[PDB]
Amino acid sequence: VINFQGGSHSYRAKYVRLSYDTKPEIILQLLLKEWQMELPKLVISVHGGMQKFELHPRIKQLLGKGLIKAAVTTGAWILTGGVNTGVAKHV
Amino acid sequence: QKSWIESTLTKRECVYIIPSSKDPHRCLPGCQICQQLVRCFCGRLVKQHACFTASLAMKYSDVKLGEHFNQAIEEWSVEKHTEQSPTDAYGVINFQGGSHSYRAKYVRLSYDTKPEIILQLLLKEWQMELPKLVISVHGGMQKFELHPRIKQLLGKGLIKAAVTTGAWILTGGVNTGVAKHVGDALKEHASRSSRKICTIGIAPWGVIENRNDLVGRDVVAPYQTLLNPLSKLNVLNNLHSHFILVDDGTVGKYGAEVRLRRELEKTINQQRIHARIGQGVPVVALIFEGGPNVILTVLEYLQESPPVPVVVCEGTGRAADLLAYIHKQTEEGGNLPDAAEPDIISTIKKTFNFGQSEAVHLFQTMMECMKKKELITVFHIGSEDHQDIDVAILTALLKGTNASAFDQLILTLAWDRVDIAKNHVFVYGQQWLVGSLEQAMLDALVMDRVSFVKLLIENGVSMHKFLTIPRLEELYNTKQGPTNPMLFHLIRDVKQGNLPPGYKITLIDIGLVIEYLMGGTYRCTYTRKRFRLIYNSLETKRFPYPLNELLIWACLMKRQVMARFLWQHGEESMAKALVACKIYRSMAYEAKQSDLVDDTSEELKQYSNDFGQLAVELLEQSFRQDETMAMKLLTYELKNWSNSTCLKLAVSSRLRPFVAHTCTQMLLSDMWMGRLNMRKNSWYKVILSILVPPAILMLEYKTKAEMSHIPQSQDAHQMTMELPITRKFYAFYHAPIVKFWFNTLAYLGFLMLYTFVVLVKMEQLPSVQEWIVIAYIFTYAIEKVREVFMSEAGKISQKIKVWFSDYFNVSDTIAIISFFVGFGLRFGAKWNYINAYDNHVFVAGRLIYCLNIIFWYVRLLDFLAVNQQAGPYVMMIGKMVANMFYIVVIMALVLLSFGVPRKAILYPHEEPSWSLAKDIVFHPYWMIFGEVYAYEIDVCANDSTLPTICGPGTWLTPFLQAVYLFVQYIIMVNLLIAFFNNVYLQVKAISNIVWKYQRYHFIMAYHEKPVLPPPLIILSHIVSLFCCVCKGPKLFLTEEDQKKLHDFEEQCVEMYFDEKDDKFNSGSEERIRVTFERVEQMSIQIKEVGDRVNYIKRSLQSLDS
Amino acid sequence: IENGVSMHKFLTIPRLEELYNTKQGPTNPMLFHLIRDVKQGNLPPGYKITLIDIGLVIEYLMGGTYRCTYTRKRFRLIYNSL
Amino acid sequence: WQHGEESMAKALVACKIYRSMAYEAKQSDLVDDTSEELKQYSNDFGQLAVELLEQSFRQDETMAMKLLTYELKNWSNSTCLKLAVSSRLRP
Ligand SMILES: CCCCCCCC/C=C/CCCCCCCC(=O)O[C@@H](COC(=O)CCCCCCCCCCCCCCC)COP(=O)([O-])OCC[N+](C)(C)C
Ligand SMILES: CCCCCCCC/C=C/CCCCCCCC(=O)O[C@@H](COC(=O)CCCCCCCCCCCCCCC)COP(=O)([O-])OCC[N+](C)(C)C
Ligand SMILES: CCCCCCCC/C=C/CCCCCCCC(=O)O[C@@H](COC(=O)CCCCCCCCCCCCCCC)COP(=O)([O-])OCC[N+](C)(C)C
Ligand SMILES: CCCCCCCC/C=C/CCCCCCCC(=O)O[C@@H](COC(=O)CCCCCCCCCCCCCCC)COP(=O)([O-])OCC[N+](C)(C)C
Ligand SMILES: CCCCCCCC/C=C\CCCCCCCC(=O)O[C@@H](COC(=O)CCCCCCCCCCCCCCC)COP(=O)([O-])OCC[N+](C)(C)C
Ligand SMILES: CCCCCCCC/C=C\CCCCCCCC(=O)O[C@@H](COC(=O)CCCCCCCCCCCCCCC)COP(=O)([O-])OCC[N+](C)(C)C
Ligand SMILES: CCCCCCCC/C=C\CCCCCCCC(=O)O[C@@H](COC(=O)CCCCCCCCCCCCCCC)COP(=O)([O-])OCC[N+](C)(C)C
Ligand SMILES: CCCCCCCC/C=C\CCCCCCCC(=O)O[C@@H](COC(=O)CCCCCCCCCCCCCCC)COP(=O)([O-])OCC[N+](C)(C)C
Ligand SMILES: CCCCCCCC/C=C\CCCCCCCC(=O)O[C@@H](COC(=O)CCCCCCCCCCCCCCC)COP(=O)([O-])OCC[N+](C)(C)C
Ligand SMILES: CCCCCCCC/C=C\CCCCCCCC(=O)O[C@@H](COC(=O)CCCCCCCCCCCCCCC)COP(=O)([O-])OCC[N+](C)(C)C
Ligand SMILES: C[C@@H]1CC[C@@]2(OC1)O[C@H]1C[C@H]3[C@@H]4CC=C5C[C@@H](OCCC(CO)CO)CC[C@]5(C)[C@H]4CC[C@]3(C)[C@H]1[C@@H]2C
Ligand SMILES: CC(C)CCC[C@@H](C)[C@H]1CC[C@H]2[C@@H]3CC=C4C[C@@H](O)CC[C@]4(C)[C@H]3CC[C@]12C
Repeated sequence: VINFQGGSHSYRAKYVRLSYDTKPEIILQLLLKEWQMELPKLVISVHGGMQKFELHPRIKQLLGKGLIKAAVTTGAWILTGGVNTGVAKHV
Repeated sequence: QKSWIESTLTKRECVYIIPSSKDPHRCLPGCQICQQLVRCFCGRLVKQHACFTASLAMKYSDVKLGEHFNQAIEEWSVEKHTEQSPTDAYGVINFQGGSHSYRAKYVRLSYDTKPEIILQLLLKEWQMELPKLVISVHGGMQKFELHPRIKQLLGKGLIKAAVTTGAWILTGGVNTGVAKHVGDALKEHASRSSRKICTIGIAPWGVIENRNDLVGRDVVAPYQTLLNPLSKLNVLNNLHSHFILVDDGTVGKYGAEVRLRRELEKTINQQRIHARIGQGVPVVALIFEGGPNVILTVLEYLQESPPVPVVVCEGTGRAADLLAYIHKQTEEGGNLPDAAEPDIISTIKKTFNFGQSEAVHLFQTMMECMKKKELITVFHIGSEDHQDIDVAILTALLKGTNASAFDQLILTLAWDRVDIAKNHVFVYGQQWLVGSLEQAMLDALVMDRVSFVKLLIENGVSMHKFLTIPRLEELYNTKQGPTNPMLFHLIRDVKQGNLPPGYKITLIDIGLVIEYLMGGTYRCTYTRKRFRLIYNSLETKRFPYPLNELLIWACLMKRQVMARFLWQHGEESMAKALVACKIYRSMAYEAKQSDLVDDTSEELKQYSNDFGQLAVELLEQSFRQDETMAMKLLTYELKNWSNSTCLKLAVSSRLRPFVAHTCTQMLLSDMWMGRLNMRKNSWYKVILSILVPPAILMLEYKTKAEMSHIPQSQDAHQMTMELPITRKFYAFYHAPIVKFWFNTLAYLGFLMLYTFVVLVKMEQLPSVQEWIVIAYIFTYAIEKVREVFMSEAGKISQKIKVWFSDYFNVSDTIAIISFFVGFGLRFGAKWNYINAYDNHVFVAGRLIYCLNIIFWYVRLLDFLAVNQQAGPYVMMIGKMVANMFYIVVIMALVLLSFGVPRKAILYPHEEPSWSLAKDIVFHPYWMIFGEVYAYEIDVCANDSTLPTICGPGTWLTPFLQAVYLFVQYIIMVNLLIAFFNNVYLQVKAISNIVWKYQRYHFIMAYHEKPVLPPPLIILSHIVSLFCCVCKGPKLFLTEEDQKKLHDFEEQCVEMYFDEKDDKFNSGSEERIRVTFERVEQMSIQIKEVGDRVNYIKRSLQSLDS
Repeated sequence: IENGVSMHKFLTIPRLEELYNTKQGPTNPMLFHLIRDVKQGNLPPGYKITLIDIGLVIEYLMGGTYRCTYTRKRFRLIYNSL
Repeated sequence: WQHGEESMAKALVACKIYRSMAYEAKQSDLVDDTSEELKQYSNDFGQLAVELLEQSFRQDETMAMKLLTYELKNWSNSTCLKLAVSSRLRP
């Protein structure tokens, strides 16, 4: 479990470090039973470019409210890239 | 001289007199009109001098016989020919305005004054604080009035950047143009920045009206605001708070203070902005609607060590607007497009007719300026261009020095301007050094800058890597912020009293204070062996939980806002809130128990009662989420807080709202049960099973999983691993509910016997009852001794002072001591054998028994106070006896006001006797309870039972008693009814809480007690001494249940802060006020879109062309 | 005042006498019943109120040992001089 | 009253002037009693003094007590407390 140094939030996670050869069954199992996650009603896989400096103020507000609203209401897994640059940075 | 000024500062008097133009104005006789006219090259005429070198010289001619050889006319320089002399004008002017007598501090100095001297006057004499900024405004004079919006913005922004950065707005002083607009700006935003902005106008002693009035050493000198109907002269302006009235010559000559202003624009630059900050005090220049010589002055700034930058205010005027367009239309740092001189010089021409001779000479003063665009700033009014000049001014000193962001940040830190750091210093692309934000954090923590500690964490500063031993030592050893001066009085009281002069505080000395303020068995991380070793030797010097070491720091240094910040950060929130409540509560007690000018205890107890409420509000949050885990949150060992417990910390601070909270009261209810389910059992069956032992094996116990939230003993937890028969008895007899009813039946059986012994004849030797009775009280006393030893804090005196504070435990000692006096006299006494009670040792022994028993009935109220309904009435009785005291003292005085006249009138022939102290108090007291003594009233009546008391004056007594009872019964008894009715609800509310609070000490005392009541307890005592020379409750979690609990703690703190804002934001007071503020902003915009469309409908007939 | 009128230069004796001796605004009709009760009861028809007569009223309404600026010796002299 | 100095002093004088003006209005024959008007006027300045005392006391306690006992020197060498006791201004 990593831990982030931010204002009053020790934000946690669950890193795994697996080989890319892992059977795809094994992955979903880890996600569901070990990490004790509920199967989502939706998966929003975000694909974009990296180091994309900052979006315009309004367009960041809208993609910041809408992705959250369709993920909080449909219990969704937003699959991402992770790197703090571009997509994962804006997510 | 009684003024630092007079010894130091001076004036200038034009000792030497010279001709004017040499033309006597008209009017043929020339010798005397030469006296009438001739303005000295000083500028005042010969007679206006009055100088002593020139006072007894006009008789002959004056100074300088004859023509004086035209060469030597060109020789008056004030230096040789004008004398420095003691000041004559320093004081406090006063302005005549609406309800504001606006004051100032004029000085009147010579322009030769050393620049050191000036800054000294400003700081020590005028008692001004060194500024964090200097906004030197340079503009043109008599600039009529700015447009309404542009005056609003330069009137809010200059005030906002001066009230927030504690700045000195250096000005000109003359009420025309710059100082005129500065002053009006002050008046439009005064009384919020009144005693925060210090505006020093540096004016000459030349162009100055009521000049002769300002003269007067050390005066409250008057001054006007009626602008002299004819004059080109200038009046000082209303709102300038200080004045530097330079003098070289006379009227006119408005160019001798310019150099002195420059000095003060320099001497402030060499001072350090703060004791911790190495940067010098900044200096900025603000140009609005300037002049011809402004652009000259602008040039000087951007060519000095260092370049004082410039913030120009376009859209106001001529020079600004000129300077606006030119540097705007410039190359990135240089020349222009295909020669722009045609428009520029034409543009320069219309403002100021120069005309290619020197309209080019401007282009040079106008080139090096725009070539230094990086140091020049411009506020484009009407284009939201950095959100009034406060951003722009302050920004100007951060962008224009090619400076490190370390220095740019620290300046914001001395300014307390987080927005300018978060929007212009922590902007994308910024690249910081290894530990530069750390040094900013260390400065923010010491300077008590919570809003930067937030920011520096939010960006990237980890308090785990940051916080070390030698650093966290510094943070205690600072004087550069809000300090607790009592932390030295505490560190003194623990280190034997001796504090050497240096005495750099050590963390070990802080650990000793935290042990003393937290009391009991508390052992801090700093006093341990594992820390005293690493410490004296000097990751290991980094603390594992840094935000728990700083929460204590912020509290010991009395920094609540930092404490109420660092508390949200980290884990163990409810624990830290109850520690802090305890630290401030003990800090408060030791403040009241000490001599000091500022009591600082109503401040600390409020600080304590602020964290105490945070703990209760998190308990109510955890309880509303899950009840079983919330009770676990009260009893888990903390392991960073001396193996203590959140409940134990609340009981340590008498934080009754937490112990009286339904969660604790429900855990307390479950520890009372033990392994027994008293939801599917009844008290009949518990009593029955005490008297019928095999009925223990027919009642319902509780599973191990209904006992997980309950703190247990080890042996009790070792019998949750298996229920067998012998286990089922160990579960019954060790329950606190059973130990209670097993003691009540022995105690009720005890009184039944001791009532019997006291009502029945007491023979020579004690009866079997009285032996059973002595045995109880003897062993009952052994138990109380054992309660005191096995209690708490190892200091024998503390255990003593705690146990003697409860009401009934004082009664128990009198009751126990009195009984064995009476037994000693009863049993130790020679029986007479004729008739008992001829031996007075024996009588005295019995009468102590007959009185000692009153202690033992009243002790039943301690057993009856176990009920939820009864117990608050029992505590209530005593709170009312204390509150009715003074009514009853009045009732005792009305009593003696009656009994003494009565006994005196009815018994006149009495010698002194102790019966006179009974008879003045006896009958008048029994009158309060309805005994009127009807046939003793009017002792001369025929129905009288005191017919021999009839005599002179006895007819007075029935009148006296009529008044007496009216006062006692009709006024005083009913006043006491009225007392009780109107105090009932609030004593009943207190007594319910004190009842719920003392239910901890009671229930937790019945975990430690032996199993056998005080007759048979001696077995349990002996067995506990055998296993003492031959061999409390804790909450056991497995490591996964500790995980699930720390999650539950975190999750409930989040819901607390989330739901607190969701309620604040969703309130009508908050929805009216943000609606209020939006309708303002809209209305502004609607009368601007309404303006633009008015600039569109004009563009229907123009496009029509 | 906000513009420039200084009440120090404005307010003088013969002027501040006028301000008591006006009927061109809201008046206290009892100020004559008070100035009567201190000046023995006799008010001639004109009777232009004097500040010394006002000082006597302020002493009577404030009670005790109160001595106003108008009843002092230093004012009864400058006053009757002007 | 807002103009000038010695505010709390002048508020307690005025309370005393109106209170005595009110008593001499009730102790006299007249069509308009003009005493409920004057006593209200008195009790209006009396409240100004209390509200300035509460303002001085919340700022500094030691100097606020000094504000009760300094000789006034424009008010017959009197004292702001003595003027309040003179008007039975109990608050
Ligand atoms: C929280 C817990 C707190 C605990 C608090 C406990 C505090 C306990 C406090 C105790 C105080 C005790 C005071 C007793 C007073 C005795 C005086 C007396 O009776 O004198 C008489 C008997 O004189 C004798 O010598 C009698 C000897 C035989 C009887 C034994 C006495 C037992 C004492 C009990 C031991 C108690 C055991 C205590 C166990 C705890 C003298 O009178 P006389 O004989 O008629 O005349 C003699 C005159 N002549 C000589 C001229 C003939
Ligand atoms: C266990 C025995 C219980 C028996 C009752 C014994 C009394 C129980 C009393 C409880 C609380 C009240 C205060 C304690 C009393 C002690 C003296 C005292 O305080 O004097 C006070 C002055 O009082 C005087 O100067 C007058 C005393 C005259 C005595 C007359 C006695 C006869 C009548 C009456 C006798 C009949 C009994 C009346 C019962 C209703 C000073 O008090 P204070 O400084 O203003 O402090 C008040 C509280 N405070 C600290 C929060 C501010
Ligand atoms: C917090 C509570 C604490 C208490 C506070 C109040 C203090 C209370 C203090 C009261 C003073 C009493 C002093 C007694 C005087 C000496 C008595 C004596 O010598 O013998 C008498 C004692 O025997 C008795 O029977 C009388 C005992 C007094 C009973 C008191 C009841 C009234 C309570 C009053 C309450 C209101 C108090 C009002 C305020 C002052 C017997 O009779 P005698 O004739 O006197 O002497 C023998 C002669 N003979 C055999 C011929 C008969
Ligand atoms: C509502 C009903 C009332 C009607 C209204 C009219 C009033 C009627 C009254 C009238 C007064 C006149 C009566 C005196 C009779 C003759 C003398 C005589 O016998 O004296 C007797 C007593 O009495 C006295 O010694 C004097 C009593 C005076 C007080 C009476 C009350 C005053 C009014 C109200 C005061 C309230 C407060 C005032 C403020 C409001 C003597 O007799 P003895 O006492 O039995 O003793 C004799 C034996 N020995 C010789 C051994 C001692
Ligand atoms: C330390 C903890 C103690 C706990 C209790 C354990 C110990 C208790 C056990 C035993 C102790 C008793 C020993 C008795 C010895 C004989 C006495 C004797 O000679 O005669 C007496 C008999 O006895 C009684 O009448 C009882 C006396 C005590 C009163 C009530 C006890 C109830 C409490 C305890 C038990 C219930 C508990 C209730 C709980 C809710 C009286 O005889 P009589 O017939 O009246 O005399 C005729 C009168 N005549 C001469 C005028 C004609
Ligand atoms: C200054 C005096 C000494 C100090 C006392 C200080 C108090 C110390 C405390 C306690 C005293 C110890 C217990 C009682 C002692 C009895 C003694 C006695 O004479 O008994 C007599 C009867 O009476 C009994 O036998 C009573 C037995 C019941 C006692 C109650 C406890 C039992 C519970 C168990 C649990 C633990 C119980 C114990 C917990 C402590 C028998 O004696 P005797 O000689 O045959 O006859 C009497 C005399 N005669 C010959 C003249 C007729
Ligand atoms: C640590 C706590 C304090 C303890 C204090 C100390 C306690 C112990 C105190 C005193 C010790 C006992 C003294 C012995 C008696 C001497 C006289 C004598 O022998 O007999 C005489 C007794 O004459 C009397 O007057 C007896 C009165 C005794 C009661 C007084 C004590 C009250 C204690 C207060 C309560 C405290 C309760 C506790 C409060 C917390 C007469 O009897 P005789 O001789 O057999 O025959 C007749 C002869 N003659 C007629 C010629 C005279
Ligand atoms: C051999 C012997 C055979 C058996 C003997 C039998 C002996 C019988 C013994 C006792 C009688 C009482 C029985 C009722 C109990 C009810 C249940 C209970 O616990 O209630 C409460 C009583 O809690 C106490 O602690 C009560 C103590 C009683 C002693 C005081 C006597 C008063 C004497 C003065 C009067 C003078 C007259 C006295 C007579 C002259 C506590 O409950 P609670 O805290 O509310 O918890 C429940 C909360 N809930 C409802 C939310 C779930
Ligand atoms: C013989 C048999 C008689 C009947 C038996 C009766 C047995 C008794 C029955 C019931 C007792 C009630 C239980 C008390 C509960 C605890 C209260 C406590 O701790 O203290 C309370 C006070 O102190 C008291 O209240 C003292 C005890 C009061 C007893 C009343 C005696 C009055 C008689 C005397 C007059 C007699 C006149 C005649 C004189 C001769 C708590 O007070 P507080 O407010 O929390 O804090 C105090 C501080 N403060 C002052 C700042 C507020
Ligand atoms: C309430 C307003 C005022 C109204 C009051 C009305 C005034 C009342 C009217 C009249 C005055 C009182 C006397 C009248 C009765 C005389 C008859 C007489 O002889 O009586 C007795 C004596 O009594 C005296 O000698 C008493 C003398 C004056 C007492 C003091 C004034 C009482 C008034 C207090 C006012 C309190 C005011 C409180 C103020 C709030 C009986 O004497 P004797 O036994 O017959 O003589 C023989 C004796 N020998 C045998 C031993 C020799
Ligand atoms: C403020 C309150 C005013 C009222 C009051 O409290 C204080 O003032 C107290 C003074 C007390 C008297 C002092 C002196 C004695 C002498 C004594 O003489 C022994 C006689 C003999 C035996 O026969 C020796 O052998 C008898 C008692 C007596 C008269 C006192 C009585 C009570 C009095 C009046 C008290 C009363 C309650
Ligand atoms: C003047 C002396 C010598 C005579 C006796 C005084 C009376 C008033 C004494 C004798 C014994 C006393 C009682 C003894 C025990 C208790 C229990 C305690 O928790 C409250 C007070 C109380 C209830 C006492 C009240 C006063 C009392 C009744």
